[PDB]
Amino acid sequence: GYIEKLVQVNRVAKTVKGGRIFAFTALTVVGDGKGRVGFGRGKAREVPAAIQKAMEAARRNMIQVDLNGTTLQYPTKSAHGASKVYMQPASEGTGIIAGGAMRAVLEVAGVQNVLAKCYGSTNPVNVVYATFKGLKNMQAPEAVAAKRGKSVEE
Amino acid sequence: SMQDPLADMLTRIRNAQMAEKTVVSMPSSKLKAAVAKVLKDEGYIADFQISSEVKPQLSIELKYFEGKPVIEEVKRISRPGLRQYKSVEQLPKVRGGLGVSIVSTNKGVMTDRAARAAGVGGEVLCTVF
Amino acid sequence: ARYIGPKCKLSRREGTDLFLKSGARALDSKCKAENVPGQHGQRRGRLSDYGLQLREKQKVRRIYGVLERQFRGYYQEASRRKGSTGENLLQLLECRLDNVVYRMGFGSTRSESRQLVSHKAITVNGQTVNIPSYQVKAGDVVAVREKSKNQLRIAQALELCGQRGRVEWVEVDLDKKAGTFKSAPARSDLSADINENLIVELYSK
Amino acid sequence: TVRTLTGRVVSDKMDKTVTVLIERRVKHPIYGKYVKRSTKLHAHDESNQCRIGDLVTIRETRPLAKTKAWTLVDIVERAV
Amino acid sequence: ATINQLVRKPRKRMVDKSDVPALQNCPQRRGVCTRVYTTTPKKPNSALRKVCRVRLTNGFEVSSYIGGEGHNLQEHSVVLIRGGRVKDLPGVRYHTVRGSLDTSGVKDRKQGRSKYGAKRPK
RNA sequence: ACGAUGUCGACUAGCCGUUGGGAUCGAUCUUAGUGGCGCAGCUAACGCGAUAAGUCGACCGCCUGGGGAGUACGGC
RNA sequence: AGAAUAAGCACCGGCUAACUUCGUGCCAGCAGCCGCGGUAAUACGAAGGGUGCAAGCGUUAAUCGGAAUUACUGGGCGUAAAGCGCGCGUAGGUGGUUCAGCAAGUUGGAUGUGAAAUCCCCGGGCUCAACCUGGGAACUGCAUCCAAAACUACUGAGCUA
RNA sequence: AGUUGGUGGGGUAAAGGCCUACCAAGGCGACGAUCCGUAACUGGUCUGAGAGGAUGAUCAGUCACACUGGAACUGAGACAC
Ligand SMILES: [Mg+2]
Ligand SMILES: [Mg+2]
Ligand SMILES: [Mg+2]
Ligand SMILES: [Mg+2]
Ligand SMILES: [Mg+2]
Ligand SMILES: [Mg+2]
Ligand SMILES: [Mg+2]
Ligand SMILES: [Mg+2]
Ligand SMILES: [Mg+2]
Ligand SMILES: [Mg+2]
Ligand SMILES: [Mg+2]
Ligand SMILES: [Mg+2]
Ligand SMILES: [Mg+2]
Ligand SMILES: [Mg+2]
Ligand SMILES: [Mg+2]
Ligand SMILES: [Mg+2]
Ligand SMILES: [Mg+2]
Ligand SMILES: [Mg+2]
Ligand SMILES: [Mg+2]
Ligand SMILES: [Mg+2]
Ligand SMILES: [Mg+2]
Ligand SMILES: [Mg+2]
Ligand SMILES: [Mg+2]
Ligand SMILES: [Mg+2]
Ligand SMILES: [Mg+2]
Ligand SMILES: [Mg+2]
Ligand SMILES: [Mg+2]
Ligand SMILES: [Mg+2]
Ligand SMILES: [Mg+2]
Ligand SMILES: [Mg+2]
Ligand SMILES: [Mg+2]
Ligand SMILES: [Mg+2]
Ligand SMILES: [Mg+2]
Ligand SMILES: [Mg+2]
Ligand SMILES: [Mg+2]
Ligand SMILES: [Mg+2]
Ligand SMILES: [Mg+2]
Ligand SMILES: [Mg+2]
Ligand SMILES: [Mg+2]
Ligand SMILES: [Mg+2]
Ligand SMILES: [Mg+2]
Ligand SMILES: [Mg+2]
Ligand SMILES: [Mg+2]
Ligand SMILES: [Mg+2]
Ligand SMILES: [Mg+2]
Ligand SMILES: [Mg+2]
Ligand SMILES: [Mg+2]
Ligand SMILES: [Mg+2]
Ligand SMILES: [Mg+2]
Ligand SMILES: [Mg+2]
Ligand SMILES: [Mg+2]
Ligand SMILES: [Mg+2]
Ligand SMILES: [Mg+2]
Ligand SMILES: [Mg+2]
Ligand SMILES: [Mg+2]
Ligand SMILES: [Mg+2]
Ligand SMILES: [Mg+2]
Ligand SMILES: [Mg+2]
Ligand SMILES: [Mg+2]
Ligand SMILES: [Mg+2]
Ligand SMILES: [Mg+2]
Ligand SMILES: [Mg+2]
Ligand SMILES: [Mg+2]
Ligand SMILES: [Mg+2]
Ligand SMILES: [Mg+2]
Ligand SMILES: [Mg+2]
Ligand SMILES: [Mg+2]
Ligand SMILES: [Mg+2]
Ligand SMILES: [Mg+2]
Ligand SMILES: [Mg+2]
Ligand SMILES: [Mg+2]
Ligand SMILES: [Mg+2]
Ligand SMILES: [Mg+2]
Ligand SMILES: [Mg+2]
Ligand SMILES: [Mg+2]
Ligand SMILES: [Mg+2]
Ligand SMILES: [Mg+2]
Ligand SMILES: [Mg+2]
Ligand SMILES: [Mg+2]
Ligand SMILES: [Mg+2]
Ligand SMILES: [Mg+2]
Ligand SMILES: [Mg+2]
Ligand SMILES: [Mg+2]
Ligand SMILES: [Mg+2]
Ligand SMILES: [Mg+2]
Repeated sequence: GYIEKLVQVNRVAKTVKGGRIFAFTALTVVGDGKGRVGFGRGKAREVPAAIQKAMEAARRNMIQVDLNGTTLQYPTKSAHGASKVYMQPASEGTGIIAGGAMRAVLEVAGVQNVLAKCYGSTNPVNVVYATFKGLKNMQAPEAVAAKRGKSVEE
Repeated sequence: SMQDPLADMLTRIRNAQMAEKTVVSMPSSKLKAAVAKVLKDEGYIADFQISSEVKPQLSIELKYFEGKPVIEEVKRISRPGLRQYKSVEQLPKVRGGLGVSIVSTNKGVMTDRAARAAGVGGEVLCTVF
Repeated sequence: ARYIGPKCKLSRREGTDLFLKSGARALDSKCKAENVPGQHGQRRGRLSDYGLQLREKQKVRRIYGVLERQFRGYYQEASRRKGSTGENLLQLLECRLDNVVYRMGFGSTRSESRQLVSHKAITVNGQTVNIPSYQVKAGDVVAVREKSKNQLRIAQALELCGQRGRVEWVEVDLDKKAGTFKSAPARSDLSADINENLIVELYSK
Repeated sequence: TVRTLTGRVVSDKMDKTVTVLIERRVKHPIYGKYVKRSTKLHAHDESNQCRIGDLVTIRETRPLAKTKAWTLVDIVERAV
Repeated sequence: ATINQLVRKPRKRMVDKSDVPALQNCPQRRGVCTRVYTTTPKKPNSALRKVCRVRLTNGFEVSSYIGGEGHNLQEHSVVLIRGGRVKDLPGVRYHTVRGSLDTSGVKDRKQGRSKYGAKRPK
């Protein structure tokens, strides 16, 4: 898909005999607004080159999510590193109640009512890791219902 | 010192499910038997058998379906240190109904869905999804 | 209070039409509406998410001429209601008496309709109402006082409402200058570029 | 009819009156764990037929002395 | 902490002490200037800061900072003080309100002249 | 006073030693200790990994920014 | 009768919407936190421009939130704060496995009470609103009776991991 | 140490160590007595997604007080704004 969003641009440095060498890191998310989504990281010596590399990396390794009509299936709670993430479905009139990496990830993924919240560190890359770990494990019915028939598991 | 046998049962099931095993054997009791039966009716295990001879052994055969185990998150709720009880209106939902929570009521050990069907609350034993 | 002053600065700042003149001649050939107002007009200057939310909310406010406290009241009452507060906000803002009078076509601009309402020239159900906030209920028959129906402004604005695009949710009788407000318009009928989700995001913070 | 209470005799050294301990379980208001509270009541025993350890039942009546407003109706278990 | 441990001893809220012990829960308080002097800021800054030592109606004695370019405070001047700490000056926790009782506010000020007690130029 | 790692109990791939003791036919198995690697899993990372810092239970002790200070006063 | 009688306050380096000139040169000063000022200062003081509110606008004081930063919901203790030097043991907390009973905990139901006002829903009046007002819902509690017996507690008899 | 219980009697509109004379040595307490500091309580109010946290202006219910310390009289009712 093609929906580009830029999350964070940071400037890092390494020390050499002579002084400091600077570089730029960029984090981006891509998706089609209907279930495909992925993130990418890039590094370069200029901001546009890093952004381009991040877009190219993010356009690969895109995954498919299972969403129940512009909203999640069930309340979920994921984590990565020291970051914890909580999301839960909301009514249609609700917006996206989230901040930073949450908002970009969920808006690009195609959901509109997510009402999320994060605990622990708010490092954007770890937050994105945690959010995709949570979203990639959305089961949806007819798959958790592989044990037996349908309309009895619910 | 095994002050909770049900937690031991669930821990055994989870540990040997993670280790890609096929059968779990444990000491049995008339509560673990009811829990095993209610899991069997929910398709979370293959079968369970109770041995004879004074010291019965309960054995359970697991399921895998795909490359990932069928039971991915099983957790005890009411422990001997807390003893949580809930009413009909307050029966917890796991994964918004996509899972099951085992409830012990005066009508026996059943699922939360059957608990509202009979309109009887009780003690929340564990949640499986 | 009320905003009194230049009205083409607001259009330039928001970057859109934002109807504030009579619309007789045009909008482009009065204010060169492609530069932000002030000394630094030519700079583009992209803006953050908070800036976007603020611009959207200010754009909506500047179109109906409502101040901040009354906008807070409208938002609170819309959130208290049922069914997607985002569109309930526009549902509420379209039922104002001055806005209704403007839609019926007795005023050139929103400010002119507001002055018609305030100066005791509009009767809602056959009695005078001079509050430019009176929520008009569906089925109300707005009219003009018989002592003021021959004002040149109403007749002059009638043809301007004649060529602006049919609202198709109010009716008017021109001989008696009396119309009926059938129902509040649906979200589709309004301009589908006012993205109210930005407003909801801004206020839920 | 009439509401009663049941407890265990813990002191009988007074004349024509006994001390009875009553146990109850109360849920902690915030932490939700059931904890044991106790009450010590003074009951009127006219004929001195109660011993330490006896499981008895009592009922509430008018005050008979300061801090004495209960009288026992039956002995349901006798101390060994 | 376990549930039983918490039953035996529940969790305690800490209390946050105010940074303005004088003027006990008061917006402003008046006092008398026992002396007006001038002092020097902390390391990274270099300046010559105007400060007045004030004895309050509480009986407290504190130090207040005088804002603006000029002032007319001297001995035995009745002043009003408000909260607010000056980062560079050690031990200065209060501000002197300009233009309230005896301070008269700054003159020839025309931008933001409500924090300095200056009338509209008109 | 240190494994800078509370006690008790139950589960979870393997390989190489070593101290006591058993069995079956130098080999195989099984206990109670004491060491070296290592799959999952865990951890911020280092690293831990049947002698867990993994999956769980029961009870107890302790922490809540750095200094002032494990100091002052009081008790023992 | 006439447009006549009726706009101000804060801010513009980042957090945070809004930028350039002129003075001054570690001074004068600013400042919620990072911090600005030593000769081209978008941070001091003015002027032009702009941004927020608006009969108000700012500052100070105070409470909760954000703070999952006392963590029941919902945190930790190898090295960041944090396992008592080590045992034994009292009060307390917790309890392997079968029957049978009891109904304290548990669950369901009925009845009484839980003042009015307030908060919430549907309405009715003041030209609107604030405001007033009808009915309902709620008041998550307590008490007494009836029923159930899976689990915990209590009682009797067992079993050997 | 009237401290805790019993008996006889007194006293009150009324139960009662409320009071009195004898008899006994009891009663309360780590489920925090006693002591020290602080404070009228509630319906409610403000914050918070909730659980909680803070708090008792205005309105309503109860309590206590009427320059300070005591006491009773009259009265259906007062220890009397
Ligand atoms: Mg070299
Ligand atoms: Mg590099
Ligand atoms: Mg974490
Ligand atoms: Mg962790
Ligand atoms: Mg943190
Ligand atoms: Mg106003
Ligand atoms: Mg008495
Ligand atoms: Mg301050
Ligand atoms: Mg040693
Ligand atoms: Mg140590
Ligand atoms: Mg340490
Ligand atoms: Mg130890
Ligand atoms: Mg251990
Ligand atoms: Mg031992
Ligand atoms: Mg052990
Ligand atoms: Mg062990
Ligand atoms: Mg290793
Ligand atoms: Mg660790
Ligand atoms: Mg760590
Ligand atoms: Mg536990
Ligand atoms: Mg425990
Ligand atoms: Mg434990
Ligand atoms: Mg400290
Ligand atoms: Mg400190
Ligand atoms: Mg300190
Ligand atoms: Mg010492
Ligand atoms: Mg000291
Ligand atoms: Mg000492
Ligand atoms: Mg900006
Ligand atoms: Mg300034
Ligand atoms: Mg200059
Ligand atoms: Mg600034
Ligand atoms: Mg300036
Ligand atoms: Mg001010
Ligand atoms: Mg303040
Ligand atoms: Mg404060
Ligand atoms: Mg404050
Ligand atoms: Mg908190
Ligand atoms: Mg704070
Ligand atoms: Mg939080
Ligand atoms: Mg906890
Ligand atoms: Mg922590
Ligand atoms: Mg521990
Ligand atoms: Mg250290
Ligand atoms: Mg220790
Ligand atoms: Mg140790
Ligand atoms: Mg020790
Ligand atoms: Mg000890
Ligand atoms: Mg010891
Ligand atoms: Mg030591
Ligand atoms: Mg011991
Ligand atoms: Mg014991
Ligand atoms: Mg048992
Ligand atoms: Mg026990
Ligand atoms: Mg039984
Ligand atoms: Mg009940
Ligand atoms: Mg009520
Ligand atoms: Mg009305
Ligand atoms: Mg029965
Ligand atoms: Mg005597
Ligand atoms: Mg007597
Ligand atoms: Mg008598
Ligand atoms: Mg007597
Ligand atoms: Mg005490
Ligand atoms: Mg007081
Ligand atoms: Mg919270
Ligand atoms: Mg609350
Ligand atoms: Mg609220
Ligand atoms: Mg209080
Ligand atoms: Mg008062
Ligand atoms: Mg009253
Ligand atoms: Mg009362
Ligand atoms: Mg009263
Ligand atoms: Mg009373
Ligand atoms: Mg009184
Ligand atoms: Mg008086
Ligand atoms: Mg007086
Ligand atoms: Mg007196
Ligand atoms: Mg007298
Ligand atoms: Mg007399
Ligand atoms: Mg009398
Ligand atoms: Mg009185
Ligand atoms: Mg009187
Ligand atoms: Mg009096
Ligand atoms: Mg009175």
